[PDB]
This record gives sequence, structure tokens and C-alpha cells, in this order.
Amino acid sequence: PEKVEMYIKNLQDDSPPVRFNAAVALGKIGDERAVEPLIKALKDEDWQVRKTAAYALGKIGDERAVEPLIKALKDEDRYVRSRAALALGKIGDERAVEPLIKALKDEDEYVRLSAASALGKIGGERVRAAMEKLAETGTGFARKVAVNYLETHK
Amino acid sequence: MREIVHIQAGQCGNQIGAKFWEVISDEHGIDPTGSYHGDSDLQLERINVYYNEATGNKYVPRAILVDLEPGTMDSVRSGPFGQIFRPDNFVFGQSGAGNNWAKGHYTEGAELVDSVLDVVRKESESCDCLQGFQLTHSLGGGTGSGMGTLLISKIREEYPDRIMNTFSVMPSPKVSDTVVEPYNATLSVHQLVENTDETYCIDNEALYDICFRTLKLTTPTYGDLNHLVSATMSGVTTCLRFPGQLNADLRKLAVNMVPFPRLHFFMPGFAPLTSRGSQQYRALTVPELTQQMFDSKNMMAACDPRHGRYLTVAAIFRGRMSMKEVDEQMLNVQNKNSSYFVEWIPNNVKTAVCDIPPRGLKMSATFIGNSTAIQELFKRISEQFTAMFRRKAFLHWYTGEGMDEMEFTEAESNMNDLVSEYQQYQDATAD
Amino acid sequence: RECISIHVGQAGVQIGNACWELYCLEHGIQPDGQMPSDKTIGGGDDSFNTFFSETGAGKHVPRAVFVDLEPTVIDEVRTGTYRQLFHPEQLITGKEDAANNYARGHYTIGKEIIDLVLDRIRKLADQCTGLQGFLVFHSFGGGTGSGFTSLLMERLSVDYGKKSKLEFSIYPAPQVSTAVVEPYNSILTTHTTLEHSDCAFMVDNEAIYDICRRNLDIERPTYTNLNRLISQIVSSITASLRFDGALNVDLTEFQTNLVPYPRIHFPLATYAPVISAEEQLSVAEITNACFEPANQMVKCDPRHGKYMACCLLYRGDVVPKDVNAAIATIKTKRSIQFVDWCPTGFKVGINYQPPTVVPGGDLAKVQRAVCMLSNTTAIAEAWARLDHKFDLMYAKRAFVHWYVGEGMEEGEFSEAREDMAALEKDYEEVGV
Ligand SMILES: Nc1nc2c(ncn2[C@@H]2O[C@H](COP(=O)(O)OP(=O)(O)OP(=O)(O)O)[C@@H](O)[C@H]2O)c(=O)[nH]1
Ligand SMILES: Nc1nc2c(ncn2[C@@H]2O[C@H](COP(=O)(O)OP(=O)(O)O)[C@@H](O)[C@H]2O)c(=O)[nH]1
Ligand SMILES: [Mg+2]
Repeated sequence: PEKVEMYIKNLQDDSPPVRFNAAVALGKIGDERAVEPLIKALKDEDWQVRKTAAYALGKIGDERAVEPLIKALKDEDRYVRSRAALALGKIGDERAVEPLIKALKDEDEYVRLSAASALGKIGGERVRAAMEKLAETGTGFARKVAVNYLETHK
Repeated sequence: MREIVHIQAGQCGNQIGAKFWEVISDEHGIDPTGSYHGDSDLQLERINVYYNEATGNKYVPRAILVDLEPGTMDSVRSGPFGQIFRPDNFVFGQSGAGNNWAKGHYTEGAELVDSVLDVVRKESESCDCLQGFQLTHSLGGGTGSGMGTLLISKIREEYPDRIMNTFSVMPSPKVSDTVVEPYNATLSVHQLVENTDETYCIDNEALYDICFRTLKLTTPTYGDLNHLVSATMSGVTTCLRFPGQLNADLRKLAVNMVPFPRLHFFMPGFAPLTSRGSQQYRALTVPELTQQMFDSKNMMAACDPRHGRYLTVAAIFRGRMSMKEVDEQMLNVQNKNSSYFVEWIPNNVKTAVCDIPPRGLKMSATFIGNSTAIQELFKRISEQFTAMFRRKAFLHWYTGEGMDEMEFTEAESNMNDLVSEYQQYQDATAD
Repeated sequence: RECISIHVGQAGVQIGNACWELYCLEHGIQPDGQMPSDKTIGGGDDSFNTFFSETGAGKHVPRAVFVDLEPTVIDEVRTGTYRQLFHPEQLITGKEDAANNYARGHYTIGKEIIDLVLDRIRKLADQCTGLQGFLVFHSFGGGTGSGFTSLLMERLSVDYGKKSKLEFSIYPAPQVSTAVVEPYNSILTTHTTLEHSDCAFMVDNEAIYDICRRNLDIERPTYTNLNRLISQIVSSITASLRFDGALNVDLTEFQTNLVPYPRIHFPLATYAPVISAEEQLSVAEITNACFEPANQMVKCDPRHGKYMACCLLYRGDVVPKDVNAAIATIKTKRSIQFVDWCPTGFKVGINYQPPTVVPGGDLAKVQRAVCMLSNTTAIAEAWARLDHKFDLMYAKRAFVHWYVGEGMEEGEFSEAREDMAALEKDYEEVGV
């Protein structure tokens, strides 16, 4: 409580390792006050701050993070994309099902895997419908994930 | 590489062998009934090297006591630690070699040898991973010499993958007035050059000189000489008995010490040299100990180290002392004496520090040297042999006991070859 | 995606448990393998699973194997504080050691245990989705460190072809020197492993002994003192492979960046700051110290050679602008000679995770640290020292009979030395 105000002002700070350490801290404690400042750190100049803000937003869970994380699946950095996909899987919001399906055709193995894992964690009915459609009208890795989900779910 | 099997042959072998047990049993915290009554955890860490854990908390020496003279059997058992030895491990004859090598190597000794091999086979079986063998004997008599070297050859042929190490006591006219001793010594040296991996040269001439010239022992007994031997055997085997890196096992020590298979005869040394029961006085420092390591007066073999070059050196410091002090003193002794160390063997001087000091001393140093100056020892025996053998004097005592004259010629050839070999490496340069 | 660590002989095994002590501390893993919510590192994303498999319990087990031809050293691992961390099948021991003889570790005694070790590695390889390769720890001077490593390296090339093999080698010193024949064992291992290793990081026992006395003020440094330091440097080298970092991520990135000629694969590592716990250093200071011969893992003069590669791995409180500024001064101010055909490019990596020190260790906790990896011609000085020592003893054929009696041919000594001569010529010729 008394320390949450501190790390929120360290997230703003000039020094990149200090900004990184502020985002690591706010994920370790996880207060509802840290949501909007960590949402701003998703658009940070440094990839090591962006990826740990994304991991923090997934741990805390707040719904306000669902939209900036959806845009974060399109981040230039492979680690930021994997951490954003996994965060959306932790939150489990059905608004993330289609952007996560688009991440199944990413150039990075970890990102593809992270998107597959996230979809499995959400596993509603809209996920199932999208998996059914992808199992029939889908290709390669993205098809394997649809087919594997429907076989892990009798 | 864990267990070591000990064999002690003849009069000298059993005397010096029993003093070794008396001393290391006290060091390891063992009483004459085989019960551990010590305090340090380190005393029992590598106890399985020289002892068997027969029954409960009880420890037994892995020792085989041999002699063709049955008198030795009672001497051992009536002694201080006589009750710890296995009763079945005493193999004694009813005859004697009468200081004849042929009697111990071919006649009376060869009759009893198979009974001894039965006992060595027994002890080799209750061994998890046998390192090797250790023989304590005299080269000047008939039993320790003839039967002892028959045993060495018989063990070498049975256990060839195992290390064969000896504590051989060299005859001297100063100590024994027996005439045929050069024959017994030359015939044994010939066996040792071929069938041992490491031989500690304990010269009775050096032992007498230390007692007479330095300890001021007016007319020393064997008890006075054996005090030097037991202290040396205690210090040279320290690495093998306590937890340590450098020369921990017989093979690891053999690798570091032996560059050439025939040049395996070591000049042992000790510091400080205290007379039997002469009240402990003046605490030595690391520099005083290091100086007494190189000092010819402190050598257990009658050779000047300054009359040769060192091929390899193993130094063992015992007690509570600075590692910085030992490292400093062993570095100076090499640089300020570079001429006495072989240039072509990089880092040939190996130092070791054991925190457990010996009985009665707060600090001690043991020296094991493979110096080319040990040819002086063999030259002395060859000169002694030649004077007699030229005339073929008393050869009938040996040839009558199923030996040949060519055996005498082969022994003489081998010992002269060994001396020439020591000379070649003494004269050898790195260039 | 995964790396297997092999720890051979006394040096390798002892270094391995010092490494693993630090890895656990770095990733927030307890000595039992548990990683609870209070001790979990915090900042999400973690790639430590390249080195630790995960059990159904939540227990993190090292993807490590420990081999020794005698039980003494691994018994200490089995009874130590980390007895719980490793599974019993990972720790392999014989009875009779190699007695500081290469031929015993490679032929006689090594041939007895090689097959079991391989099946134990196979158990680990079978738990890997995409095994990148191996990290091999061993000494040059021990019979097992030299002999068994080369025998295993030979067998891993056949059993695992397209798999990287990066070594961490204990280069001998006269200070911590348990054998006369260490130069023989060193030349023999380097000859037989050369065609099987992809990269080799040497640790010169004389350099670490010198660093402990100079930087940590230890009067007569013991194996405990040296090992805490080795593991600090080693962790900084392997950090790339265990963390979500951009430079030297997989074993291939390490080979690609650091090694341009195949035989010449011995990078010299430097590390700053090495402070005794008894004053804060900047990015400029720690970068500058990397180019100081006093701070090197191996004793050599880089001003006398040419570079083929130069990587700077920073960790902790390290700001991008400060790193750029520090590098810029080093380009303009220093006399760093690179070979013509390779570009004068300093590959930089920054991890903002604070440095983790050994509690009860001789090392102080610093804000920032740096580990430089340089592929220099100067490392031929380390080879020359060894080769001369070898030549002294070999000319008189001293100790050779111990090798020929343990399943080895004397010609393998001449063959070995010939390969070293070629390696020395290669470093000389490449640096014109
Ligand atoms: N830095 C470091 N060096 C060590 C350590 N243990 C041994 N050494 C060095 O390694 C060399 C000896 O080789 P070892 O690793 O002990 O031998 P080994 O692989 O167990 O082989 P064998 O002795 O034949 O059983 C010498 O240079 C020692 O100083 C250690 O824990 N750390
Ligand atoms: N130092 C020492 N030498 C001894 C001892 N007993 C005999 N010797 C020497 O050993 C040689 C004789 O060997 P000995 O053991 O009596 O004959 P064996 O019974 O036939 O082996 C002579 O050179 C003696 O000086 C002893 O207890 N100590
Ligand atoms: Mg070992």
C-alpha cells in the first residue's frame, strides 16, 4: 500500500533498469492501482520493460488490461508478444480468442506456443466454435492446435 | 583404490612392521583390543585403508606376519599391540633361514610361501577395491630377503594390476657383522628393480649415523633405529591414511614419483629427529622444517642429495601452520637450489599439508625423494659384493641350496645397470 | 529449447554444484527444487527451463549429469545441501579412479563406465522437446577430467551429431597442482576433443588464484575460494542461455558470434567487478576493466594478439545510453586490433536482473556487472606455456610408460603434440 505509490513513479523514471525493476515489483505485489501505469509501460521504449509489464498485467488480472494486451500481440519484440499472449490466457477473456488465433501464424515458435497455451486456458464455447472451424478450414500448426484442443476435450 | 594389504617378513620386517602398527593405531585412535577410542572424525575417515571392520565397532589390521623363525610369533603377540592382529594371519615356520637368501627364496621359504598366499588371498577378498600391497622387510637376512622377494614375485604374478610397494632395510657393516649380507642385499635389489612399483630405501648405515653423530646415542640398539623407521613410515603413509588430494593412493603417488619404471627407489627423510623419549623441547618453524627436508643429515638412506639431482620430490608437512608459510618456504628452497633439481621435469616438487601432527610433536615434516644420488647406496652394496664374489667366496652355501652362479651374475648386472641409469639422468640436460 | 550439463571428474563435479547453487539462487529455486510464490523470481517470463525440467509436483530438477571414476567427490553432492535437488540416477561413480593418467580415463577404466553414462544422458535427452546441446565441465590435468571427457565427447558426436558441445575447462596451475603429468593430460585431451567441441572456455587455475589473492585478498586460496569465483564467471557466460535475453540466446548464437574459424574456438572471458565483501563502479569503469589483463579467466596479453569476436554481457543496473557511451570511448581510445576480414563490432547484451552473490561467499553484491567474451590470438600464449612443459618431459620420455601400460600407444603423444603445433601456427597465421 505505502510502497505501491513508489514503484508507480519508478515506472515513469528516466533509468531503464529502474523502470524494469518497478514493473517486476508491481507484478510481485499486484495492486489494482498499478493497472493503468502498467498499461502505459506496455508502450515503453525498452522491450525488457514492455514484456515484464505484460507479465504483471496477466498476473493481476484486471479487465482494463485486455485491450492493450490484444494490441501487444502485434509488438515488434518476440518476448513481448509471448508474454502478452500468456497474460491474455491468464485473464481468460473471450475478446482475446480471435487475436490469439491470428498469433498462431507468428514467425516465432515461442509466440505460436504461447498463443496455443492461452487459447487452451480460456476454453469457453467461442474458443471451441473457432477451433471447430479451424480444424476443418485451417493449415499447418494452427490446424494442429485446433485438432489437439478438440481431442483434449471430449 | 581403497584397501592396502600389509605383509611383514623376517626379524627386521616384523620388528619395524609392528612399530608401524603401534604408531598408526595410536594416530587413528585404536587400542590393543581394536576398539576406537579417539575424538576426531578425521581419524576414521580413511580407516578402511589399513584396517578391516571385523564385528561391531572393532578394527583389525590387514596385516600378514611371516617368518621361518617361530620365536617371532611370541615376540609380536606379547608386544604392545600383539592382541589386535588376526590369529590366523600369523604364518610361522619351525626352522629359519640362517641369513641364507637361497634358504628363503628356494628351500624352507618356498615350502611356507603357499600358506602365506592362502592368507593374502583371504585378505584380498574382504577388500572392496584393493589399491595394492606393502611389504616391510630386511635385505640383509635370509627370510625377509629371500622369502619376502619370493612373496613379491608370487603376488606380482597373482595381482599384476595392483601396486607393489616396499620398506626395505639395507644392510650395513656398522649395524650387522654378518659376512654374506652383500649377497642377500644384491640378490633382493635385483628382484625389487623388476617386481616393485615403489621401494623406500631404509639404510641401517644412515640410521646408525643419525643416532651416533646427531642424537648422541653412544651405542644405539634396534629400538633406537626403529624409532626413526616408525616415524618415517608414519609420515610417508600420512597422505594414504588421512583425507587429501596429493598422492592419496598408491597409483596417484606412483604416477607423480616414478618417471622411469626401474628408478622407483626413494630416499626418505624426517624432521625433527628426536631421540627415544628425549623430553619434547624447542618448537620448530616452517623454515626450520623445510631446511631439514633437503639436509643430508636427516636422510634415512646414506647418500648426499648434493651428489645428484632430484627427479621428483614429495614433501609432507604435519600440524597447525600457515599455508602461506609452507608455499613461501618450498618456493625459495627450489629457486635458491635450482641446480639440484632436474630442469626437464616441470613442477616436480609436490607439497602436502596434513592438519593432524604425529604423537609427541606439535609439527613435523616428511620427505620422499627420487634423487639420482641413491646410486651411492647401490654402489656401496656392489663394492661389498664384488670383493667376495671375485673369489666366489661362500658361494657353496647358496649354490648348495639350489641356486646357480648365473643368478649372482644377473643380480650384479642389474644393480650396476641401475647405477648407470641414475648417472645418465643426473648428467641429462633439457637443452 | 534445452541444454544438458555434464560434470566430469573432481574439478567439473565441484564446479557443477557451485554453478547449480548460483543458478537456483538466480531463478529463485530452493535446494529441494521447490519454487514457491514467496521465493519465485517475480518478473514473469523465465527461460530457465532450458536447464531445469519440471516434475508433476512443481519440483525443478537440473538437466545435469555428474560423472567420476571414484565416489569421494559425488558422495559430497549426495550428502550436501543440494542432495534433494538432483535425482540419484544423475550422479554416476566408479570405484578405481584414473590416477592422474589420461590413458586410464580414456581407455582402461573409462571404457567400463562410458556406456552407462550415455544411457543416463539418454534419459535426460528423452525429456527434451528440442535439445540444443551440451555444456561439459572438466579439468585438463586429472585422468578422468582429460581422458573420460575426450572419450565422452567422441561418443556424443556419434550419438548426437547436429548437437552443440561447449566446454568449461580447468586449465592447470603449479599452485593447485595435484600432478606432474598434467601438461601431458592437457595436450592429449585438447588433441582428441578439438574435432568434437564447438567452443571451449578455459579457466586458468593460476589466474583465479591470482584474482583471489589480489581482488579477494585470500592469503592462500583453497578450492572453495576459486570455485565460488569460477561459478560467478560461468553463470555470467551461461546467463544468455537461462534468461529471456537477446544476445547469445541459444548454443548456435554463441558459436556463430564468437567462432569464425572452426579450430580457433577458445574464447577468453573477463569479468568485472570482482570485489571482496569488505564504493560503486559505473558502466564506463566495468567495461574498461574488461580490457585489463589482470581481470582475465586465462593468463594472456591481448595487446599482443588480434580479435575475431568481442561480446559484452552486462547484468543489473546497466542503462543503454551509458553502455553506448562506454563502448564509444573504447572504440576511439583503445588499441583493440581486429583481424581484417571481420568487422570491429562489439556485440552488446543487457539484462536488468540484479547480480546474485553467494551468501557466505567471498564476493560482494554490486549494482552492475559485465562479462566480456573475446575471441583473441593471445590465447595461443596459454597453449605455448603448456606445450613447452610437455616438450621438457616428453624429450626424455618421462612418465610415458604409465600411459603405454594403460591401453595407449606412445605415437598418440607425438600425434597429440603435432595437433598442438598446428593449433599454435593457426593462431599465429590468423593474426598477421
Ligand atoms: N578450480 C578447481 N580446480 C580443481 C578442483 N579440483 C581439482 N582441481 C584441479 O584439477 C586438476 C586435477 O584434476 P581433477 O579434476 O582433480 O581429476 P579427476 O578428473 O577427478 O581425475 P582423477 O584424479 O584421475 O580421478 C588440478 O589442476 C587441480 O588443481 C576444483 O574444485 N576447482
Ligand atoms: N633397523 C633395523 N634393522 C634390523 C632389525 N633387525 C634386523 N635388522 C637388519 O636386518 C639385517 C638382517 O636381517 P634379518 O631380519 O635379521 O633376517 P631374517 O629374519 O632372515 O629376515 C641386518 O642388516 C640387520 O642389521 C631391526 O629391528 N631394525
Ligand atoms: Mg578424483
